[PDB]
Amino acid sequence: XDIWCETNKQTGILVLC
Amino acid sequence: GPGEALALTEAARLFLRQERDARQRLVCPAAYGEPLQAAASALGAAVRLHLELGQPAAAAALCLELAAALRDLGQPAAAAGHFQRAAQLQLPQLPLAALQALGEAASCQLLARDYTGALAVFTRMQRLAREHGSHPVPAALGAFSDVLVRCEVSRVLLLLLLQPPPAKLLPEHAQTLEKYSWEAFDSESSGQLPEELFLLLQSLVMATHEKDTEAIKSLQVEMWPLLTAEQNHLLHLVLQETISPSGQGV
Amino acid sequence: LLTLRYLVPLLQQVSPSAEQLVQVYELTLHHTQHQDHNVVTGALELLQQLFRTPPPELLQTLTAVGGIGQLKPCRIKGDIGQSTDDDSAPLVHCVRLLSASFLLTGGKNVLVPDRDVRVSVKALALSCVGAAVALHPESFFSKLYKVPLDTTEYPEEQYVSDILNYIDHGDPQVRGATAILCGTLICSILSRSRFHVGDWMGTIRTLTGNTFSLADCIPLLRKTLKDESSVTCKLACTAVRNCVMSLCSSSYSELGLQLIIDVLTLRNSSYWLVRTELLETLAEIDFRLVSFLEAKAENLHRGAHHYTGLLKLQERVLNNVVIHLLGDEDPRVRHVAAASLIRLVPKLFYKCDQGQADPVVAVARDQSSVYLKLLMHETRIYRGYNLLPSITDVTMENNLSRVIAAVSHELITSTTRALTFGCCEALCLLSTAFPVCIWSLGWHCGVPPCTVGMATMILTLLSSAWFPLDLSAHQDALILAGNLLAASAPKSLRSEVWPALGDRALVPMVEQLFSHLLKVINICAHVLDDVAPGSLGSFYHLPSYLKLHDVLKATHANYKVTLDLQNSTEKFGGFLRSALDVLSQILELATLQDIGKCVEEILGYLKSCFSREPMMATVCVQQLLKTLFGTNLASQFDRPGLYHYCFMAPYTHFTQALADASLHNHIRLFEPLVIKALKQYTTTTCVQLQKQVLDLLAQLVQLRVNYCLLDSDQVFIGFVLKQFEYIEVGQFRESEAIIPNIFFFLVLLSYERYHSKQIIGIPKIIQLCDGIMASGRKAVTHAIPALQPIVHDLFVLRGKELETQKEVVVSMLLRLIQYHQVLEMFILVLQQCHKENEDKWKRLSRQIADIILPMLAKQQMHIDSHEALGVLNTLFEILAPSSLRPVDMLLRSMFVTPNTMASVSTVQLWISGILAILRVLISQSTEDIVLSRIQELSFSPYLISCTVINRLRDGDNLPEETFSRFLLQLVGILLEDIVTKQLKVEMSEQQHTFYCQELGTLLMCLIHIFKSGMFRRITAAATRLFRSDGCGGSFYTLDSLNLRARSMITTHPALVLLWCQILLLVNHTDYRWWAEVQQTPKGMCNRE
Amino acid sequence: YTARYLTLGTLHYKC
Amino acid sequence: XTRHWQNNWWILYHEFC
Amino acid sequence: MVESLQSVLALGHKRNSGVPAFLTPLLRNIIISLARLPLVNSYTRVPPLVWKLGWSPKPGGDFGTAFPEIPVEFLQEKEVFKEFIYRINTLGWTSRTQFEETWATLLGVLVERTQINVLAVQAITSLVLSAMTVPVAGNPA
Repeated sequence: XDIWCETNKQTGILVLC
Repeated sequence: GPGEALALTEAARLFLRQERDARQRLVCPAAYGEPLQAAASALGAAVRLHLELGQPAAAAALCLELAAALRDLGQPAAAAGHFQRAAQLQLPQLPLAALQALGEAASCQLLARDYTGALAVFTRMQRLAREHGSHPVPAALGAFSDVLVRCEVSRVLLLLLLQPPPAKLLPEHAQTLEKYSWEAFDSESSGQLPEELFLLLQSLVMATHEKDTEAIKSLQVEMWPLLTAEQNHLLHLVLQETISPSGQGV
Repeated sequence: LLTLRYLVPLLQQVSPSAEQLVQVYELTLHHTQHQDHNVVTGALELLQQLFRTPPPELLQTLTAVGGIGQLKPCRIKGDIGQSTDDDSAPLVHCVRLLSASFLLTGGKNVLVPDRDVRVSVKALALSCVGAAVALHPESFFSKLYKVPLDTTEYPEEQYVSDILNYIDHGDPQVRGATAILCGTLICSILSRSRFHVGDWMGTIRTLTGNTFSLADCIPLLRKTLKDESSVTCKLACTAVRNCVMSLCSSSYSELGLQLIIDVLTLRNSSYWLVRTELLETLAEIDFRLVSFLEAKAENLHRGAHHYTGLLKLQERVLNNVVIHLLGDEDPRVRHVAAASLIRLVPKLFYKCDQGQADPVVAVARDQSSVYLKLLMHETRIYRGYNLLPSITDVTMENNLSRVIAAVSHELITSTTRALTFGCCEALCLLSTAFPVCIWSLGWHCGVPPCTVGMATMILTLLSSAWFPLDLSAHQDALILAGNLLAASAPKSLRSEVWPALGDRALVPMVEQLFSHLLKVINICAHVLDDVAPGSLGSFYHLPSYLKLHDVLKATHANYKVTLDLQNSTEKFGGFLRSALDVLSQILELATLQDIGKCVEEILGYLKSCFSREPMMATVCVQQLLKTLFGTNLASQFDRPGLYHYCFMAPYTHFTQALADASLHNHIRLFEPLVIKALKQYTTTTCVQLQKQVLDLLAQLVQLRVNYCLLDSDQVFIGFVLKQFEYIEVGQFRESEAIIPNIFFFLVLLSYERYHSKQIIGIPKIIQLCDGIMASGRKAVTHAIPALQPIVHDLFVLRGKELETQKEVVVSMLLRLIQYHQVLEMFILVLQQCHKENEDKWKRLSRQIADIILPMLAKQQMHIDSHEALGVLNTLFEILAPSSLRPVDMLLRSMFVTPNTMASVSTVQLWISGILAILRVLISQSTEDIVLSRIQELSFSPYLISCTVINRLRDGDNLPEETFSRFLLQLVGILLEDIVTKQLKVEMSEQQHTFYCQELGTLLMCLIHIFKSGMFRRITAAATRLFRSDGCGGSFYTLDSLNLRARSMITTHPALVLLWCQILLLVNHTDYRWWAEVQQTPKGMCNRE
Repeated sequence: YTARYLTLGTLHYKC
Repeated sequence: XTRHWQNNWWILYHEFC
Repeated sequence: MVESLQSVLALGHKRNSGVPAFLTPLLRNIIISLARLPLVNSYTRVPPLVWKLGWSPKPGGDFGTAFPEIPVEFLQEKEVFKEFIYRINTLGWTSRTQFEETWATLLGVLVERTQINVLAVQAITSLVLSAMTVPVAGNPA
């Protein structure tokens, strides 16, 4: 579908800093 | 479950449609109230069910339906009781709904010729409407201001009809009747009332003390367009009692 | 002819010329004479369109006195004139052509046989004559022929007004089109004559000879309201809707009352469209004016049968129609009754109201509050909250209280399912139009010892066995319940459950609503996931919730099989988004100890709801984050009369403004809904979704989420940067809705340093904003929304290179300074320099005044609006006083003519610029500084002489006398442009409004100059100039300004009262004025 | 009947 | 010359008459 | 006016709220007594729904208003028979002849049709009970 699917590479992670 | 209250109120609406068919639609002389005994029983059960569910606002709606049915079926003294039950169930949670129900109780007392009961209910209304609806948080808010105008005019006519002696003449009555005189203040005393109605009510409270019967006749036709039909009935009773008193028997 | 009939609407707004549009019109006139009635039908439908939505160019040519000439059987017996005549406007010929072709024989009281002309062609012709009469009412009073017929066959001449004989034709649509012709004729005569009906009628009676009178129409409307056909009845009350308020405002107000009385019977009609048209008719009526008319009437109260009471129109309209039709069996009629009720609340009048004791005071407030409006300017909580106090109108609170009480009484006493639903719809929409947290006294029931209204009554319905199963009424009840609980917060908050709430009596209500919302959202989650029922949102053990699941399952299954992707009314999606909206609202009152054991459950439900309502689900996710991080409301919470309204309150407010001038680890539960929101943004066209995802990310960056770990390889910023390539080129649709949210997100991304590199940097953000400017797309729509985030950051709350970026941003604002939204940003820049550097504030103030004043002089500022003029007036207070101190720049930017006075926009821009200079002079300089510099600069009063004004309409001594003539000539220009200009034809509704506001502002200046005591030399110059001839007819005489001002009595009484005040301040006490405005012995509300 | 228009000219209609 | 009577407020009493 | 006794002239009904209660019991009694006059009684006995159904005989009598009693076939419709029952209860009867004519019409109906049989049984009950009225044998006024 989406640009991570199209670029075949992963989404990140949610974290505080 | 709570759906039992829906079954009982839909059953009561069927019995009340049967009683309305017999008493109002057909006007049968052979009617004896068996559908109404059934309606009062099913609404009684649904009222108690709503109360054990902790839904007193839903119980009050069923009290209003029975009270309206009793009033429409020619039993106003009975309807006044259930309208007051509804007002009592609503009052801690819906003060303006309680004032609507007390207004229907007072109308029912006037139909039942229960003038001292009507005088007490309107006095309770005027107290509650100042308590819940006449604050800065002082002048009344619009919905309560309409109740205050109704009570004031009706109480003045009921006090002119009944004329209570000392100690029956409450501080609330003495204080209302004090306003309907003039002495020293011209260079706004109308309060919640329209100024034209206030000057005619002032004039009526004075003409009745003077027994000025031709002034009361004059004021009755002038006030006719300004009053409700219930209030025109009250003003007729004041003029009637002035020309020909009750309790004399002859 | 059909293609032209579709094209005509799009060319009212290389361009279509006057000659092209005249050829469309002349083709249309030609083809009405065709042998085929299909072609005649297409030509009359085109002519109907051409009159309902006139092209701007064509409308001028059809109404001008020679505007085209200045640039089977044909049944026309004699000379009707021509399209090319020089002696009268083309609509006079057009109405004669339609009449002679289709409606009239030339013989009095003969209808054209239906053998000769079919009823559909008669109906189209009657419709076209009405649409022409709407633009030019003189057309109706014509003789049918310019030259009489053979006279032996026609012994009396026929007027066009004989078309009203079609009121008793056999066809319902012919009778009804005739009723609508009566309606539009009444409205047009009253509006065109400015309610001077007897003078306008006596003129047209002299020009055409016709004895027809406007009072002859009212019997025809009354007749057709009582028609046996529902079609004719719908058209007759449509004719009343078009003219009733104009009648009430006129010398025929008694006929206005009669039409209001005679429509009230239509509430009983079997046709639902008569009921909705009655509701829409009654929704237009000003009950303040009706209350004035009722108080005046002696015998309208008696009716036909000597009734003994007082008519009571407002009580009957509110209770017996509008609230009565909330119980209507048709949901379409209930919806229109609920919408009509909201329109009525402002218009209601009641005795003893402290804001307005008398209905003439109530109307005088409405007249004054538009035109005597002052020129003014100067962690977010959810939809239904209001922490700060407000200046609510007590009269509006009283009206709202009385309405809410009537609708609540019917809701409590309701015997029938339809009235319960309609009262919940009416209350829900009132809670939107008059929010409970602003109008808390209007909504008060006495319940809290700021308000909660009837909330327990609404929650009792949500707890009923039947009411939840009507999805529309259940939506309305959830929305209403949330609005009633939210409005408690200014009183019931605390500085173990619901620990924030303070007033413990509300916790049962809040817990009841929150538990219910979680159950209905769980039902929607199961319906969308295709799973069967069998933990606060658990419902498998509750009989009422199983019935709700069946209704929602059936509604969604009906949706799965269709492709109506444009439909707003889908009841499952409407229900789901209403439950999510109300959950979002309740979460402002919540705390982590209210939510910390069920946040996992709600996020599970939101994941199911996301693919159906992704936008409103993202709003819930943001509200849950505000509850977790403690940034929500629960966590952050540490007499008058006529002299007053028409003059004294406006004047005290104006003279005060002149004096103030120059004086936790649960965060990892959110990852899948954040990642779905990112993936959705990159796969969608919905700009309202895309706005919400950028708002979510901006919030996650403010909550110190590591953006570099969320957006691995900057894939999302890369995508967002590529959208500008389509936004600049005009290809990205609805991008006006996304730009401010992108720029806000990118300015936050400039501060962060989770990596050792900067992510975006302010140089790029300035370059992207300059790309929106350079690419040539509309500034107010695209470039200005991009600057607003950037300016607020850099000047309020943002290494010395930053000062060069601030100077570049000022270099952006100067390229756009004509737009008032950029003057707002200069007010923010100037105040942030004033607090920090006096010398930089002085340089900027000179840099701005040296640009602004030349542009005012050339009409280059976009200040043709009260909002824009207000923003310019505050900017001149915020500029450093030195920058305006040698008044010769100001005086050279005033004391100009425009390039033309032929267009309304140019006159408005010119006068707006003058009023902006004039206020700076009378506030920030003394009379002697002004008058001494005027005498040295060599201005003259002949700048705007009547001879100069007249050539500018066609195309292109002492200082105290000079200044006073200039202001007195501007009064004459405004009075002519208000009295001597036609609506839609020559000016728009907003232009007519802004002319009146300019005149109200100008007359308030003259009142301050003459009354304050500070401008004595100007008061003497004015007192001399009002008391002279016009210097040989070169200037307006006081007689000519008074002839115009008399003509405004019936239409602008507030402006006329300011003019009366000026006449007293110059001692013009001639009884030829005062005896006529005061009506001395030797009806209309605006006269009173 | 006869009609003159600005943008056409002197057209005739049977009668 | 009418006044209210002390023992009943609805009874009038007379001073100048 | 005889229709208005269900609503506008029913004491304490919502539609009576514009009439002061000193007029309601008077006007009710007057209307019942005017509806019994030979001049108008025959017309008043006819249900208005029967005129909407187009029934149109020639009236006779000394005044020109003496309509016959309604054909039994109309009275087989529920809510035509109820309209008739309301009139025969409200007006009562002016003579023995009118009692026997109204008994004959109720037996002609008596002979979901169980609804008409219940209406007829209730109607006949009300008819025979009306003769138990005491100062005058069949006059509700």
